[PDB]
Amino acid sequence: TTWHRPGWTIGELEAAKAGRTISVVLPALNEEATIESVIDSISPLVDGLVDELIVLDSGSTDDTEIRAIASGARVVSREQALPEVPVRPGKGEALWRSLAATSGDIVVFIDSDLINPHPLFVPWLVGPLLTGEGIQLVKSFYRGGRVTELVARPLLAALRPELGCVLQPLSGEYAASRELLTSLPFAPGYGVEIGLLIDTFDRLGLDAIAQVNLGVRAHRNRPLDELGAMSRQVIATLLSRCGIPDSGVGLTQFLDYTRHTWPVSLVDRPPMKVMR
Amino acid sequence: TTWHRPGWTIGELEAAKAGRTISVVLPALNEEATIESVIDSISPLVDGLVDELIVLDSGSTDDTEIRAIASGARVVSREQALPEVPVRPGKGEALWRSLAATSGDIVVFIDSDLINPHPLFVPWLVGPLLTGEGIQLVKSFYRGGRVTELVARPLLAALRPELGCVLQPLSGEYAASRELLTSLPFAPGYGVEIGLLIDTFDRLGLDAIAQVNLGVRAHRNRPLDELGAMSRQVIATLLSRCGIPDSGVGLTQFLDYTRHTWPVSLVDRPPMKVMR
Repeated sequence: TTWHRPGWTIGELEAAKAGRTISVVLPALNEEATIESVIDSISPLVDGLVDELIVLDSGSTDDTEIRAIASGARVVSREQALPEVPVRPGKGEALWRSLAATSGDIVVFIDSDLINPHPLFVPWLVGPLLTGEGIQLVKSFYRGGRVTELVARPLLAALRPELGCVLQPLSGEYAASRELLTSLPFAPGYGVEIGLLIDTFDRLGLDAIAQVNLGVRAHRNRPLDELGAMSRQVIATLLSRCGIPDSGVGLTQFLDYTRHTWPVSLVDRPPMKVMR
Repeated sequence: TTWHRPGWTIGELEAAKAGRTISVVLPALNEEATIESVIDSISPLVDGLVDELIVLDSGSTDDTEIRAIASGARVVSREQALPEVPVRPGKGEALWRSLAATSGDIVVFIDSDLINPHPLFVPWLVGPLLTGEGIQLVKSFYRGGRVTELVARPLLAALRPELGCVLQPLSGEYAASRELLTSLPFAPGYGVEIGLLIDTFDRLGLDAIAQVNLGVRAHRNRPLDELGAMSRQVIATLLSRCGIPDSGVGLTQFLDYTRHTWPVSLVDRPPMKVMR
């Protein structure tokens, strides 16, 4: 079920909640330039469609936290989200921890590096969960995605061709039921999105998954070497889901030449349910 | 064994041949703009260090063949290289066929899409084969390689971390013994380079492999979608070498949106030896 153009009104969607709550999480690591625009794009929904909004500050050392606070957002460190458990690096750790710092029946993730995101992102993502049947996960897609098109989609075609129809498997913008998310392990680092998608599919099949058009995403764009490490972790997570042993050996890069090895992790966090 | 700066003279290298011959192959599909510069970069070696030079025209429909002929090169179609066998599409087919159209003890491959290549490429590549011991394969590297850094090297780190030290595993510029090449299967399409590298390693280990610095490669650069299909075949070939089953399902791309599926092949050509 793919929406190329949503149309629900905020008021329709709110009516459709039927006692269900909605939390929104913005994970953030050093996004001082864009965080404020993102928070402002969503905060008008708070106390209405959105019951709760947090910024999960993931170790920022710039002005991310102060600017987020000044935009009226509740800011939660990785440590505060789950203080009994020492913090590991990477995005996946942050999202997993964010489940402990929220209580919505529905959880929405939005990356904090978006440049002026549309204020209907959140309504568009929750639409299928609210008005559909059996949808537990909603992915975004949009209109240059080097990792997505060179790494994730081609590996999916190779190893889970059934997910070939997912236009943006690595998309940082998505929503899901708490019941699903707290039932799934969380891959480390940049592996978290692909892991959630494959795990969701393996457990519930395609009928539990939707994808919605958010139009065009401005963000961006990153250095090649950081993409290398990201790809490595995506590969590691994807191979693991396909029953394939990963060496655990980090990508090395040669910058004569000097060498650098990036970390990779083969350790998922378990379902947040076990932490109950 | 890695050379960051070769220094053999053409005359030293020629002396070192010791009865061994050298063939050079330029595979070409629609490279009318660059082919002439490449042929000219190498033809001064002919009847000296290089005993034989061919262009393997791989179905070009531009002026590639006429311009190559006008540069004094022997041009060989896929059909002429091996006429008893119907032609399949893709680069790997062309290189495999080129073994039947050459007779050098040493074979050098140079892509025909290079912009003004250095005239010492060929001497630099054959150096380790000529003056080394046990080298059977020489890869080039150089000073943006999206597929190499996002797909091939990270998958190698995952599945053959021993080949992590190869800076340009997908490089189209390399040399090898006929004995090796005619003993190896040839992967289809864009899988051919990675297949030869992994097969070489699995059979002879690293000590049979060298890599040499050619400096800087200008070529280039391609549309994202063509890179998608290339990555898919590289993945398919690499998974196969690692004992991993590939779906055989082609990458689909969505250009509302229209869909296109690119071909992928799980069929290698066998060792050219069997064709004897």
